[PDB]
Amino acid sequence: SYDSSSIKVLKGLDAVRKRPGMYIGDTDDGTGLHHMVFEVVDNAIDEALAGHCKEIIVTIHADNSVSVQDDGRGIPTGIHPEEGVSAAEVIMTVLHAGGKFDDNSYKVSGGLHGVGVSVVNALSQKLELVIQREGKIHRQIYEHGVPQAPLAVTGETEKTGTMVRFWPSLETFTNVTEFEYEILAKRLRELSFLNSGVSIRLRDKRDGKEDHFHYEGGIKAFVEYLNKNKTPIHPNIFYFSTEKDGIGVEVALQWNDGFQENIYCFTNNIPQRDGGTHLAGFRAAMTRTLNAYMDKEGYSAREGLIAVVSVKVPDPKFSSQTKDKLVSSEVKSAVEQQMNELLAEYLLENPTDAKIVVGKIID
Amino acid sequence: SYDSSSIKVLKGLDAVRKRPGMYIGDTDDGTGLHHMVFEVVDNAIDEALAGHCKEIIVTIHADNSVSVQDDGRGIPTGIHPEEGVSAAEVIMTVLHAGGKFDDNSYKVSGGLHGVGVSVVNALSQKLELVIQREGKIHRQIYEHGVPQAPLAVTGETEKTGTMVRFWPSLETFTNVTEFEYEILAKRLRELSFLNSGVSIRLRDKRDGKEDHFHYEGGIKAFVEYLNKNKTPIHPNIFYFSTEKDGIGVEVALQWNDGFQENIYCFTNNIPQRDGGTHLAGFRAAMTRTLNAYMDKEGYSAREGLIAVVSVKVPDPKFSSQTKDKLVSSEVKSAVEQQMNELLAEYLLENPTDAKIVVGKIID
Ligand SMILES: Nc1ncnc2c1ncn2[C@@H]1O[C@H](COP(=O)(O)OP(=O)(O)O)[C@@H](O)[C@H]1O
Ligand SMILES: Nc1ncnc2c1ncn2[C@@H]1O[C@H](COP(=O)(O)OP(=O)(O)O)[C@@H](O)[C@H]1O
Ligand SMILES: [Mg+2]
Ligand SMILES: [Mg+2]
Repeated sequence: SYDSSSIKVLKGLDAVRKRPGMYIGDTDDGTGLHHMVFEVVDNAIDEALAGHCKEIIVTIHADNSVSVQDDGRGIPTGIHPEEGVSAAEVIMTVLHAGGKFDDNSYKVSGGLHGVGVSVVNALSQKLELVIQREGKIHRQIYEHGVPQAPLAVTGETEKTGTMVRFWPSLETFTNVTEFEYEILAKRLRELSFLNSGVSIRLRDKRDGKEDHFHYEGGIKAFVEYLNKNKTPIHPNIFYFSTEKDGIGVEVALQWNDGFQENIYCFTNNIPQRDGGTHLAGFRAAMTRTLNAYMDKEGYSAREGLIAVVSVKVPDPKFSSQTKDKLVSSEVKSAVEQQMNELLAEYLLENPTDAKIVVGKIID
Repeated sequence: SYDSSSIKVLKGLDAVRKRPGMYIGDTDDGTGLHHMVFEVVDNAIDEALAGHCKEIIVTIHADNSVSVQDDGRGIPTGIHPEEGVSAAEVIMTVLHAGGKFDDNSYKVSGGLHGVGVSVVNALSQKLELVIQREGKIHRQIYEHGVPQAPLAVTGETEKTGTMVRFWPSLETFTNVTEFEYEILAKRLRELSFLNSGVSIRLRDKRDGKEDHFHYEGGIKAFVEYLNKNKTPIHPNIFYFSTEKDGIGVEVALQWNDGFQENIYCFTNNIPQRDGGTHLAGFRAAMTRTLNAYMDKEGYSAREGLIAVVSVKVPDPKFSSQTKDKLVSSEVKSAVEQQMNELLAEYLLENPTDAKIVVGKIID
């Protein structure tokens, strides 16, 4: 009775719906449901990273669908030579298909695996796709990942970008099934801080609530925001942004009078809740530099610390599919070297701050 | 320049080799490399869970390959009706293909996703497959996941089982590339404890070292082993195993005189480093039951605790592909109800133990 007929192949998107834990996570507590939005948003953010998108609009509709509109290049619409259908349709229906498997379309991107928006499509009762590029509006509708018709041109336009609207499948998501404004806002705010000069809008058509995230100060402003209900002890937030040997390293940090340590790490705008090689470089540099300073100034650590570490890595390697831990070993040295040089300079250039912080560490 | 030609589809196993982090984890520190062995071993363990395999032999060969031989049913060898090649070959070359997508072949299994041994095959320079079933020996060789020929019958046998030998690809694994006896032993020992009456052998053909794991006492013996260099404070290890409403719950625990808490949780023999709903049920029951006991005996928690919680769940749901956290909400109540009933009984039946442990908690 255990023979060839016992072996079942899950074709295309059927695997996502069978095993949503592997692709979207927890389908009952709300984190999976909101991750559906964040997969779409992070694809727009990647167009921003590539220097093509300047505005992202996220709308929660009154029917519990969510749309994300960007003004990037537009998902490619042409027939895919190998697959024989539009490239858009390939993207929406095929796992491990995308433009981030080399560095020709995006120098750096949060997307890595070629699955994210295809997972969204798989787990949506319906998904509407509208793409503007090459002077044309292209439209397609999917139901449970199945396209109604081939992607079709329906009008002319002088704009470029991609709009995805999706209605989450209640055959997949249970319990927490309505989108929460504040979960979406928290991440969208973080992304405005991490991406200066992208305008991000959030609109709730249920109650008319709206936000426009377009913070001026970048990850320096992020740190200020993170400290705003705490009591910063010194006024000059440490900040730098560099790019060397293909790796971007942007750091800000400020101490408050508390005793907790909050270090927020990101790789291509994707958070690492479990740290990794960027966090290891940051911690090594902090220690070495504060010690060197104390020694050279003639005295005899991360309590109260708020810090943001955002790296830009062409081909990052993580411990898993979740991207929770960065394992790219060359990033350790990239963070560490930049932050030993620049934090040293900061302590020299801001002696009142330096004295206050060192003060605290002693205690 | 960002158009249909920019979109690349990774077919079959090419995706695993492109993005090994999503499938095998860290390819540089050794944890991925050893996970290759553990994917194969856990498939043999699943045959044991189904009541068909009684011996598993793991061999590290002198050429740095590893083989795993079991005496289970044998990977199915028949032509797969839909795919048109042997079911074995489907298993080895197709992601999301397997016999664990329903409960007909395995009532419970660590395997869930239909990928594990196909990932192994993808990331091996060579893989040799020998299957015995239906009175025949069937053989096939793969190179970087590509079969040399169709699976072929080469002899007769009266035995059943599956042997996989693989040589890991050094185009994938870097740095830690030689198998470590003790990493493999630690997990194989754990699995002997979790699976009484399976014989597990480990042999190193490099130095002649061998072990035979066949512990008598199950997860009670596991706890004894975990406490052996500590100082247990009471002699009777608490133990039960039940099955109710399709969920198996097996718990053992003993206190030592230290202050650390070590609770090891498993679902279908797969460890959850980040806990979940089984751990939550265990903790709730422990609290409630110890408090009820203290109250009824007229007094006025998990320090020093060593415990093993092993659940058997027909269709488990995890937070991710890594299976690090169990999110199946019905398991909380299954653990919790069994352990409130039985731990209460244990405290009544073992009053010297009960007095010693309660003693410690007070302090
Ligand atoms: N908003 C967008 N604008 C332009 N291209 C997009 C957008 N969303 C997705 N794409 C394209 O679709 C491809 C596949 O997306 P997805 O399946 O989410 O996986 P990944 O982002 O990991 O490649 C991307 O790599 C990119 O080429
Ligand atoms: N040692 C074995 N004996 C019998 N069947 C096996 C064995 N190893 C694998 N199989 C079969 O191959 C299928 C696919 O295995 P795999 O790709 O590791 O994924 P999964 O275990 O998640 O299904 C299993 O579901 C099972 O049907
Ligand atoms: Mg993506
Ligand atoms: Mg498996």
